Amino acid sequence: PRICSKGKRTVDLGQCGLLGTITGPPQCDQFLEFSADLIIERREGSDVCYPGKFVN
Amino acid sequence: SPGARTQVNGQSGRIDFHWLMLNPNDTVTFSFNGAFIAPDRASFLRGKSMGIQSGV
Amino acid sequence: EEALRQILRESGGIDKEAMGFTYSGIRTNGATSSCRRSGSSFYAEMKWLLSNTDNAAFPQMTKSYKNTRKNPALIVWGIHHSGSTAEQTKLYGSGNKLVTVGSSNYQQSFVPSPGARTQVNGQSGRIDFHWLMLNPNDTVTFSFNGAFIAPDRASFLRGKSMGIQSGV
Amino acid sequence: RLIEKTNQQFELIDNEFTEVEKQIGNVINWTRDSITEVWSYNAELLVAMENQHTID
Ligand SMILES: *[C@@H]1O[C@H](CO)[C@@H](O[C@@H]2O[C@H](CO)[C@@H](O)[C@H](O)[C@H]2NC(C)=O)[C@H](O)[C@H]1NC(C)=O
Ligand SMILES: *[C@@H]1O[C@H](CO)[C@@H](O)[C@H](O)[C@H]1NC(C)=O
Ligand SMILES: *[C@@H]1O[C@H](CO)[C@@H](O)[C@H](O)[C@H]1NC(C)=O
Repeated sequence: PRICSKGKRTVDLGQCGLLGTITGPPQCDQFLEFSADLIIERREGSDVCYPGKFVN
Repeated sequence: SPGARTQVNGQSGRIDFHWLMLNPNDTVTFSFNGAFIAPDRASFLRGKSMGIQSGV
Repeated sequence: EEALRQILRESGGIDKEAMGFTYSGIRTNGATSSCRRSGSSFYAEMKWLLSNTDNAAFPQMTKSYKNTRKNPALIVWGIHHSGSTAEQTKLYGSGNKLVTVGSSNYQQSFVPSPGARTQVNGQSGRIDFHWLMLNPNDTVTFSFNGAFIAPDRASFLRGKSMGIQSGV
Repeated sequence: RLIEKTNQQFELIDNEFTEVEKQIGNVINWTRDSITEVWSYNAELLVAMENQHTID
């Protein structure tokens, strides 16, 4: 019941989304230049801080 | 398109992010008259990896 | 249309809840010869919004609907493209028209395009219908300047089912 | 022969947290149901074959 990751780099995006890593909200300040072999998205992650969305 | 919308996060205005994948040598041009959110920095892919979604 | 057809195939039926949407000053009946319940009529579930008289100004209005049930809502509105720019000045008056639809996860802009088309059912003007699937508690906002076909009632899914196509 | 699993790497094609367009989502769901029907039939057939061949 927990994500097994040994020897592979892992980024846990708590409160951050994958699309937020490009635009950079305050919730995604740590992962602006992130690097990993395994990326984990959470349900709590929000992509935008000002109301909006990503086309495609 | 200026118009009244529902209130999310205390702001009625909304924002759309659009993306392109530029080619190893291609020139992108941004001729705008306003309502433009310019990128500060580009984004470049690093390698390969996988992406998962979980809550554990 | 195909995604909405797939939704309505596994709809199991549709439940209608009255979207209030009171309008002041402007007419809201609508009349066309091609669409006949008896004499001249429009869609039963959609309301055509015209000016009070011909060649008159259309006031800008914002109408909002709130979702109160625990199931997703189906909201279908319409955008009218006139058969000519003279017909658009006759129905809605002069000036550019803009319809803005707002939601938590939906936003889209519509501009009507007056132009001559081929004659289908005796009418040169044409109508688009656009749809969204509202969330168990999302507020949809319809800020329009004209060329808007407002829904009379929402649509709510009932259960599960299947949809087939046959001629027997 | 049987215990060894695949080396093919599969990605996410559906966001569980946020829904995909409903046309390509229905196409993806139909394809996944057809694929798992094929694999379930192959699994039942393989188990029956190897049990019968072991007894014989
Ligand atoms: C495709 O199938 C998935 C299930 O495999 C559907 O996802 C479920 O959607 C319902 C709402 O309709 C949720 O209550 C479930 O929690 C979802 N399950 C999972 C595992 O995510 C999905 O809706 C289907 N897509 C379409 C377009 O019908
Ligand atoms: C390639 O990049 C250079 C400068 O970085 C630019 O001047 C040139 O126009 C680019 N070429 C193309 C084909 O876009
Ligand atoms: C959600 O439902 C409540 C039920 O009381 C309603 O008052 C509200 O306006 C609805 N809309 C929102 C805030 O999404």
